[PDB]
Amino acid sequence: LSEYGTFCDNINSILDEVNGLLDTTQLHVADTLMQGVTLSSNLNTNLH
Amino acid sequence: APNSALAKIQSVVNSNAQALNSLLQQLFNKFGAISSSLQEILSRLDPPE
Repeated sequence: LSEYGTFCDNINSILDEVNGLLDTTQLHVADTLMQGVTLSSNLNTNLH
Repeated sequence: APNSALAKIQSVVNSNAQALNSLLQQLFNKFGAISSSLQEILSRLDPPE
């Protein structure tokens, strides 16, 4: 497998880039959900 | 300062440079052959192998 030396590093790099892209996308989605959200401290979901 | 926009631009450039370096490095892989150099193949062996 070392005679194909670049191969497993390339696959690992591509998968790592894909997974980091998924993580960045999840962070962006969470930021969009939480963007500009202001809630009161008095807010109690068990009663309201 | 280490801001995200310049990081993104340099990431574009560095990703391109890494992809080209990786493609160039594929010329020095052997893929199971006795050598990665076609000169070595054509000098060390007669045509059938």
